[PDB]
Amino acid sequence: TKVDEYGAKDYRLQMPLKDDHTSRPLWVAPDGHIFLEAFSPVYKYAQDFLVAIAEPVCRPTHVHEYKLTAYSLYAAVSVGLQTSDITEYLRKLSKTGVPDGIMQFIKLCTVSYGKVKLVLKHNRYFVESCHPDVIQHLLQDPVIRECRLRQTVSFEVKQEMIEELQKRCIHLEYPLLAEYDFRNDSVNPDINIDLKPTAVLRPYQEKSLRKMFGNGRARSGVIVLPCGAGKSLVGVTAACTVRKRCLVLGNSAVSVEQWKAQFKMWSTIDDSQICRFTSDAKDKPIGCSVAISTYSMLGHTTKRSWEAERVMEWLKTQEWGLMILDEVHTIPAKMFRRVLTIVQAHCKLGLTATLVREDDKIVDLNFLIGPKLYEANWMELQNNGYIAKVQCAEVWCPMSPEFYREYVAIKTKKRILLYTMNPNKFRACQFLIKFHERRNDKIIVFADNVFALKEYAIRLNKPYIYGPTSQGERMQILQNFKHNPKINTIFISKVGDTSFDLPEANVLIQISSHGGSRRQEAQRLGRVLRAKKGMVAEEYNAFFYSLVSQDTQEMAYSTKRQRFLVDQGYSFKVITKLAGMEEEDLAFSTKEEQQQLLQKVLAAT
Amino acid sequence: RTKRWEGGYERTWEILKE
Amino acid sequence: NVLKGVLIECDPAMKQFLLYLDESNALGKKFIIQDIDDTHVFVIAELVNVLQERVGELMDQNAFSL
Amino acid sequence: NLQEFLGGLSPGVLDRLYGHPATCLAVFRELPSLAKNWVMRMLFLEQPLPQAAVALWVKKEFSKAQEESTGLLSGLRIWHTQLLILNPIFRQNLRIALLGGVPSLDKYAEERWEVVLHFMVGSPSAAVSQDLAQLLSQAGLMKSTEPGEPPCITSAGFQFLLLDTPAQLWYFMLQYLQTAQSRGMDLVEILSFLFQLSFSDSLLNFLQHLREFGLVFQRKRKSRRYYPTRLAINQPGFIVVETNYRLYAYTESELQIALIALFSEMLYRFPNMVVAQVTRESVQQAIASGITAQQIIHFLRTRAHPVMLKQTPVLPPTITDQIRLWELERDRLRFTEGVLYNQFLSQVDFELLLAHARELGVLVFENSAKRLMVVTPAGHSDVKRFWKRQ
Repeated sequence: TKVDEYGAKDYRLQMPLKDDHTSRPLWVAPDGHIFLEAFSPVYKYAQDFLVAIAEPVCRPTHVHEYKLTAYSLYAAVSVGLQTSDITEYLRKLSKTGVPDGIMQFIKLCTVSYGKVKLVLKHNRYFVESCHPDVIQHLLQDPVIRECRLRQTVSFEVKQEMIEELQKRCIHLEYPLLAEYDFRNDSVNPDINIDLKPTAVLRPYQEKSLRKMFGNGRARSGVIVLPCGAGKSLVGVTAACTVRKRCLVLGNSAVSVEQWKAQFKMWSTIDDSQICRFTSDAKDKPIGCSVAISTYSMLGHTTKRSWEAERVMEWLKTQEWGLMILDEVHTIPAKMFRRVLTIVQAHCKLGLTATLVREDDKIVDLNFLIGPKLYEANWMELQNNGYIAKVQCAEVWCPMSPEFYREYVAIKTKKRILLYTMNPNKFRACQFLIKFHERRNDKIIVFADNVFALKEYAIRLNKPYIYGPTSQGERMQILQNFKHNPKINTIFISKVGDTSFDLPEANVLIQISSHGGSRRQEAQRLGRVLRAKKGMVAEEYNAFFYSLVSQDTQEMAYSTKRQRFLVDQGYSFKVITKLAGMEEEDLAFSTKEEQQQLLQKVLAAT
Repeated sequence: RTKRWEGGYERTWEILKE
Repeated sequence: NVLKGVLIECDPAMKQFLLYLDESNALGKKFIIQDIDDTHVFVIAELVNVLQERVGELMDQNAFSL
Repeated sequence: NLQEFLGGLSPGVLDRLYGHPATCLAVFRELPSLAKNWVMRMLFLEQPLPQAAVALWVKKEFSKAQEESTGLLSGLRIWHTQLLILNPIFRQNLRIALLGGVPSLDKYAEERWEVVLHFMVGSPSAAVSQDLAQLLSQAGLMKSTEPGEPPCITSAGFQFLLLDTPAQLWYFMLQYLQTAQSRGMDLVEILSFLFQLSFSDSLLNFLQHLREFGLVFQRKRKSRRYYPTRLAINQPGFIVVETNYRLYAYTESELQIALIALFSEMLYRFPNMVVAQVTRESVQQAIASGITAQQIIHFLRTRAHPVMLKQTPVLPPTITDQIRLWELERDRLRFTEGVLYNQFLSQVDFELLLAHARELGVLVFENSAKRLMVVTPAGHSDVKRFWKRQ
């Protein structure tokens, strides 16, 4: 609240300093921000505690940055950490005390939890509460009465209005409890699903699962883990532990196929007990319990087949022990979020690898599913070797003079097709691909503009893939990329980042970018995180290049796009010039070639 | 037959005392 | 002939931007007296400050405000 | 360096400066490798010796050391060829110099220099001294232009500010001596005191200025005896740099926070720590003020926390490269005053004028293909006179 002569807020008169400050490695700002030391001997203990009570926002190598909020404190109380159980240790760890504001915030957040519990039974959602005064003073607003369908006091609530009531309670200071007591539940018989000994659970996976299962009752929340880290394995383990009917929701056909494959590989459950509620292929969804479908499958708003109506009505009628939702970052979308209310589930676990978006709808996920349970430390995984180390880089390509002339001259938005296609970046990517090709490194080129992708691919006579590409040709190209030594590069369009199971690649070049999309950046980066059989963290075998054009809007998009990665800790090194480019022969070495490309770009319209 | 996760949170910091 | 002013050297992209400025009369005058080379141009001394301010605005456009 | 300072002097001032007490010893210590030995050798000789002996008294290997030492001491005029006997005055004084004839102080020096830097920056609370203010103003690192308003800080001021304490103080004293001659204070008398430290009206005023700078402290109500501080004769880092342009500095003295705020955006200030961000706005602000990326990198490196000393390089490459690129973008457009030519009837005359401009150094840039060139206004008069002369 107090501002120094500079931008920073002043806290000299706010909180004191502990005498044994050097012993205490923890800081506590009044706003809730906490700065932990990664060099302290008790760093691991501090990390566990701060991860339990707070969500990371920046975890560089030296000083980690956490911030706590109501949802994080609720998650701590869910794993059973009382207000004293957290605040006492926070004061002990803190080297400068705990401001009264944070003290009262912690007390209020912890006490305002568990008073209101939401439990669904016999397809009816009852708002139970041991304390009656909470309901007595909670029925002030008319929205509660109109929402409601027309000790331990409970009342049934309308299915459709659950989301609205949930978001209302969040700001009403009475969060709802979505814990599932699968251990004590006889209404829905347990499913015959077991985890085979073959599956191996990594320490971070076990920690995330423990945080989800803080007690005997499973907690509904979001666990953010890298795509290469085995989030599919974690989800399968969660379903197996729940031992009740599970409905996994993908985002595309490849996602549903991979989820079925993961279920069979890691769970002893029989093949016949798994169904694919997909229009292209139906495996008798009503016959068995464990189901895999997608958000468009359930939330579809327009006409439905008669068979799909029967399946949908069966799904609505039945109650699900677990509702796994992969790629939760798309949930707050209108149609996708309608699925949450369409289907009934005790705990709706959420898995993803890039929980970031521009529109401030990510906060809605906290109430749509639950608080962010776990968020794996990418740097720690890199050190442990679970994830391949990446030498993140941004190759700056100077724009050609004529291209810049038209780019600046026109105030329209042909620049997206212009600066994405310039001779300098073309030569840069050509040289980079040549260097890695002679180095036997697998290349996965990326480009949002299909026009630029096709032009680059034809000029380099490479197998470019994109949306309307036939499925058979897609599979043939991927198989050749994985097996044929003669080919070691594939030029994938935006479809690549959506969802796929692609072979591990040693480099990932990105000539163009869709825009300032942290989601797309992280999604594409996750491709090369696939750990090799015997690599090492320090070898930096994996590389990521995000080619950008200097003095262009692409620079703004790149800088705005690398925020999530730098927050994780990756250091994007800038490369002004590439050694050996002048000696190596490359296309567009003469003005005429650039002129023809420019004429084609102008004629693109 | 329950799993280790159902037991409870590890509470890794509880070991340290001052 | 002899012409007064200042000579500015920059990368070809900035040179092309200056050519766009003078051609489109963004500053209201054809300040570019002559093009010494692909990376060198001549501008009137009095207008150098405002031209540099415009270039700063261009950098603001092509840099995100962290 | 002190070698530069003494090299830039006349023989008449040199021999006088070679005072009996200390100068002959302080200038001796300056002698890097071999001149010391040669001085001791020809310290007891009253007969000059041929130059060939000195030339051949160093083996073929490492002869460049012999040449450089001889040139340096020829500049110092310690001997004369006399045809290489040393100066008789220096010989006698050196023979007289060779068998012939605190914890609170360092803190005081630190505090006094810190308050001086606080005044140097726009600190509302600082020590007031009109003589110190005017001295810094005429030192070339500050300009007021309005006695009523407090003086501001010039471009050189920021560069001086970001320098390390040793170099900062040494340059400050160099400017002190140069301005001492301008104000009329005898240079030799004040200079000899500095040498005597490492072992009149002008002396009292000079000692007052030194005590103001914090190098000395009488401690006895300005008595004749003085106890020089450590800085008179001539530390761990605290900043931690992340990979996301974030600085965590364990600073309690406001001076360090101000120095960091000169090129970073401050976010939080804890009792024993402060958080700042190195953004384009702050870095380009400093570069516009006059700093260059080298000073910022050096400052962050020297004030480097021990935690980041283990990693090599100490400063992360991304941070260093980003700072350098940010400074470069500012001077992408290089402005240089000049005068252009047009309408060259013949290339022979243009080439002759080009040769003349090259000889005089007037030319700044030329274009043979376009038959044109640019000349600075200073050389515009010269070339115009040449054209008139035809």
